Amino acid sequence: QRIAIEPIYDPSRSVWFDPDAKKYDKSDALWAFCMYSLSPEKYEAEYGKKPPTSLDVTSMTSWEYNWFGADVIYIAKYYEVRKESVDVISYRHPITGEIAT
Amino acid sequence: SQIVLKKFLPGFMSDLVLAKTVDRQLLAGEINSSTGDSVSFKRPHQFSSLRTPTGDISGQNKNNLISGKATGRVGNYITVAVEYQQLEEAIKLNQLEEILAPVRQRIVTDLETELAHFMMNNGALSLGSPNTPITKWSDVAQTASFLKDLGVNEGENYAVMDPWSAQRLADAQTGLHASDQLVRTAWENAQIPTNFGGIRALMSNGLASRTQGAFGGTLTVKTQPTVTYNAVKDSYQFTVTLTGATASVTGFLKAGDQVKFTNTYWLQQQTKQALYNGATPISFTATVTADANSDSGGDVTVTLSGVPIYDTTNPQYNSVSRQVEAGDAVSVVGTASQTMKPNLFYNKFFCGLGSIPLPKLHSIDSAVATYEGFSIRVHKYADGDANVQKMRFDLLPAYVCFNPHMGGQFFGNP
Amino acid sequence: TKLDEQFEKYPKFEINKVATELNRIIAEYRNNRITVKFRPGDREASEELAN
Amino acid sequence: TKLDEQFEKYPKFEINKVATELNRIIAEYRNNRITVKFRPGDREASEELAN
Repeated sequence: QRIAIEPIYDPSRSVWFDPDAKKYDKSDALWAFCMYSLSPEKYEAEYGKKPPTSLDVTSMTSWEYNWFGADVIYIAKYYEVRKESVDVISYRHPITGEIAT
Repeated sequence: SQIVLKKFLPGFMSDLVLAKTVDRQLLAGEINSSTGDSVSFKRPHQFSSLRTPTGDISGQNKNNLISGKATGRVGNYITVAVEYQQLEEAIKLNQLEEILAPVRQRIVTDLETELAHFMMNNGALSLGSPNTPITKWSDVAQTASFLKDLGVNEGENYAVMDPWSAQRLADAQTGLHASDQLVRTAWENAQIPTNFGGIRALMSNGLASRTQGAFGGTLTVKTQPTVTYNAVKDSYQFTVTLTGATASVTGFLKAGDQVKFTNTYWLQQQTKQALYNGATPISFTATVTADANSDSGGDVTVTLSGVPIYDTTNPQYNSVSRQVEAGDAVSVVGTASQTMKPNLFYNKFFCGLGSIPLPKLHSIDSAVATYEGFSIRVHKYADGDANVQKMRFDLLPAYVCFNPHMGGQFFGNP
Repeated sequence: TKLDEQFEKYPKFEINKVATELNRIIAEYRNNRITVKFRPGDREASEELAN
Repeated sequence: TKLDEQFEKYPKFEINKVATELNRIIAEYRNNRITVKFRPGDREASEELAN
């Protein structure tokens, strides 16, 4: 497993935060959205071909811009933060350190 | 009254349930430039058996192999066009976006209205008297019971009803005796649950309506039709002639009317045994496809959907206890010329739906608009030199009916 | 104005020239940030307390 | 305008003069890129952890 750093293209029309967050880094946010465009061929490559494609609507762009390609499908990633109950097991083997939760 | 705001006032909208229920999987990218304007699917096979003390099958005819077809075709164009003076349009409406919002919903609404019309025109099954509305719990569970009795298992079964009917069902649910969650939900939100009576219930306000069409007299069949499997292995449609009608009436039977044959009963398709509705056997019914008039002498010839197959050389394909023959008595459900909004119940594999992508027109700027999974091709051109800009929206759907015996109309009964 | 039975509005161009000195002051602050510091007293253990 | 029964359009010449300072700022950033650095604390083994 590895940690990766990836770019986000068109942030102004892709990233939407919880309206209740007011800090610069959006630390006090509970959910967020991140769109990216996709093609029907790649939409069929992953997921499944059986269900037709339904895309998100924003009515944001085409504001003074010519459009010709209707082969874009808008998919978004949804992030949530939850407070959940988890059981921690404390292995207290004395050999090579004892306290280990 | 010189200052006018940018924000357009809100309007009225319909609801979309028909497109989300029908099968859009089998018919998807199948009508291409190579196939043509129609494509066909296969049909399942059925077999019969011989019982003898010793298995001498020497002279008895062996099962013959007959293959069926189910064709889907393309419809007309869903076209909406406007013309205007572009300088007057650009007075306070820039980017030509004010028109985009209320046009895609119009296109989708017309598409689904035609889809509902096709569904109610090609459905076969009928339940209850048209006059009586839906009030109680049994009026919904009857459809599920009938579908289970017919034998359809693979696939999901759906039922659609108008807004007022749901209120009545929720009001009835508020009178329950032991379910706390159901009572509280019906009291607060007035929302009926997902599975109601074993069938997935849905509500919709935008639902097509039909008019009965004047008829009268004791109708009866005049000539024995041809209901062998060879005749109806490609369309599941048959043409029959009637007598005893009124002298000369135009529009004697409208599209969507149900013609019921009294003495011919439904059969459980696998076991080939007659159907008993607890107290009375269920009669065979069919739906008029196109409008028909009556000529002098009271002779009406009509085309019906749903065929009473009683082939005598291929018994394995029968679906009716006895053959329809001359002199039999028929009846038409409903009142003379009343208007009602029918309620639809159907299986997943009853009707299909698809759309044909349209190429960009040469030397003309265009764009593609998407709404609820449908693609709209819009074109702009400047024909006429009188400051006459023109815009048009296009969409081309495709319909198919697999088997008429898994859908139709239903009402409440007393 | 009405302007022959219409409501054409006056052109209202904006050329913001008052934000340059404000930006300069903000950058001056952000270049040299200041914080709280505790000074010791004349005691045997005030230095460790301040630290 | 119509212009004697035609639709000749207005000439619209574009002389982009606002991108110079934006390009200068972008080049200023790309000449000196910055990243994340971890500073050690006052412990016996904080240096190795930071490294």
